[PDB]
Amino acid sequence: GLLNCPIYWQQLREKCLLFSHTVNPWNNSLADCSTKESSLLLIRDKDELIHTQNLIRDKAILFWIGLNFSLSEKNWKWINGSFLNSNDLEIRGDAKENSCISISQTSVYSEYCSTEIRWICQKELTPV
Amino acid sequence: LLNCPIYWQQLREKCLLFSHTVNPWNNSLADCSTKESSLLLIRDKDELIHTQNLIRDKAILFWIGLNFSLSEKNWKWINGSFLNSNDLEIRGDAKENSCISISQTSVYSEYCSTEIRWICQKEL
Ligand SMILES: *[C@@H]1O[C@H](CO)[C@@H](O)[C@H](O)[C@H]1NC(C)=O
Ligand SMILES: *[C@@H]1O[C@H](CO)[C@@H](O)[C@H](O)[C@H]1NC(C)=O
Ligand SMILES: *[C@@H]1O[C@H](CO)[C@@H](O)[C@H](O)[C@H]1NC(C)=O
Ligand SMILES: *[C@@H]1O[C@H](CO)[C@@H](O)[C@H](O)[C@H]1NC(C)=O
Repeated sequence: GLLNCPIYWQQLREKCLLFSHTVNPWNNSLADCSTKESSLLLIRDKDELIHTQNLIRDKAILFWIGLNFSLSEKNWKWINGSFLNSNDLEIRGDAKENSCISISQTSVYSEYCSTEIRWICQKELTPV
Repeated sequence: LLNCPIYWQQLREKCLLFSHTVNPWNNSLADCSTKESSLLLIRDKDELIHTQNLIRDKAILFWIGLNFSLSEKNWKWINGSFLNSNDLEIRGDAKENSCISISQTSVYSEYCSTEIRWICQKEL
């Protein structure tokens, strides 16, 4: 209505973001975003990573993003079907079966996909 | 001027997109999420019937937003709720690695790896 993003979402440049208040494994986080007619967070570059991190106050909290390990292809792939195409995220940890990517205020971590953490959904105001 | 994005079909209070390509169920969910949309949710027999009327080819199956949860041993929607109903009259087995699809006439359990078309929705 009034603002570009709906109630409870936060605008950050060309995206509306929803930071969850509950926890889920990665696959349930994806389901949640879909239910809310949104995507798990896709991070275009380092600059976007840093601006998103600058919204987070609590330095200890992890959030799933829309990237996980494809075992058959042995690399990180976004839910839009693309391979990770740069090192802008400086992922910390192992690239192995049943791993998924999370972010905190300061870092980006590989975590087992069964781990129960918060998640970030996006709606694009100006898609590519 | 109409209620839905270009290529989406209005049905009652939803906009639906019927894929033309195929995918296993997990990729289908990822596709809908990428399109800022949900895999199809069906509330009851009347919404099933009306959606099925949009499918004009008898062979073709379409994934919806319903699969078999292994931990819970029951059918669960992607919105978190259990099916907890027999309205859809599911044909086939309720077992690990099974997902739900729809045809023009029926509702089928299929292996989640099966590559078929899928239906995404946006609520009006
Ligand atoms: C998928 O998202 C990633 C991260 O934003 C981006 O690098 C990539 O180009 C996108 N792929 C497509 C097909 O849009
Ligand atoms: C990785 O994400 C893709 C969707 O892009 C999906 O095919 C699969 O469920 C995910 N794998 C795991 C182990 O979470
Ligand atoms: C999940 O969607 C299904 C099918 O439309 C419906 O039965 C159920 O009420 C939904 N759950 C919630 C909380 O809306
Ligand atoms: C079933 O869907 C749920 C999301 O609601 C997800 O936890 C899981 O990835 C799916 N399982 C299979 C085998 O596709």
